[PDB]
Amino acid sequence: SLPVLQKESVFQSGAHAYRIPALLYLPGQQSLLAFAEQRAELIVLRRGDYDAPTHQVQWQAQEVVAQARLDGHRSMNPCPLYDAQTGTLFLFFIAIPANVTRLCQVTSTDHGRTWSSPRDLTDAAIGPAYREWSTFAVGPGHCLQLNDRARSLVVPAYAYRKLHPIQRPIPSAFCFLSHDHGRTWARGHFVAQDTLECQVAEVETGEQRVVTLNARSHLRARVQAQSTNDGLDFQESQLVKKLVEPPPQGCQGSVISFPSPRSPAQWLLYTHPTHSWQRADLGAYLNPRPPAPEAWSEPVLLAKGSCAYSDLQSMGTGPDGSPLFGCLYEANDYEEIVFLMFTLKQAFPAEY
Repeated sequence: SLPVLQKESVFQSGAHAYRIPALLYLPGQQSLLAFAEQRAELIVLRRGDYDAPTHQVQWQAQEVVAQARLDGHRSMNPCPLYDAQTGTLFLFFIAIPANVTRLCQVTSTDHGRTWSSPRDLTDAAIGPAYREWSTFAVGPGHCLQLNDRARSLVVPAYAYRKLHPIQRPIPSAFCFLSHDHGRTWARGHFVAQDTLECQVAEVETGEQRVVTLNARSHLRARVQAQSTNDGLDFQESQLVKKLVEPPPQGCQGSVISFPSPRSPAQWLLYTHPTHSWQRADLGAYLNPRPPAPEAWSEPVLLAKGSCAYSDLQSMGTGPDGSPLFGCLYEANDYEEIVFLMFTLKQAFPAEY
């Protein structure tokens, strides 16, 4: 139980009503948006400002994101993004009543206080391949904006491909990519088969920036792949043995990049349960030479006991002078979603 700045349940339900956390940091407002699914199935939200004087996030009352829904459909997998160029916030999500799943989004121009009517992106982003899948999803958790000239948007996703061998559809992860703030979308190529819920980050490796995709698998280790073309194509996928996956279902995990506390420009921080076969003991891992699989550190326990899905966000600089982080995760047999705020110095003291 390392020392942390804050730890509190932001969603609680004895009936396991809240699941699938998503966290988003707004750099100008210095606030967080915590999203979650509430079981029709809808997306809820709690906003909170980082109160510097007390170095605590003051969470406001829970609100339903009414706009994030299609009539007669269930809304799931909140996947938020802050567009630094326009300041607009994007909340991508899936809507479900043959493929009948829909890719949607609502936007906000007032820091997420009010949202636009839902926009169905299905046709524009998936194309003909749509009928080749049984279903699909995005995220869950925050998506990515690259530091390229266009400030491209990359949305992590996965689809159950009906390869039709009269057998169960198999999931494969991939990315949706837009260079024009969501006006147009391209669907990237799948990574290895049997990859589910993934997250993407951008880092400097060698003398170029690459997109790293870290996916859940049904194996005993995470699956990772990197792309040199913004996620359209990924090099051979590989197992990251240093990052355990509890068989046979695995578990979703979160990864983000952040400025190195020192050769490489960015480091990666990743959270996921650390137990060999159970969804327990949430740990934080560091990669100082991203995204090299062999460079991952041993994890540090953020929370002992039952823990599942999680989502991370960098939050600028913490009180002690090191990088500040926020983490939203499912805990206590899915009875709640907890918010943890800590710094790199607190979590990895050996670094300081």
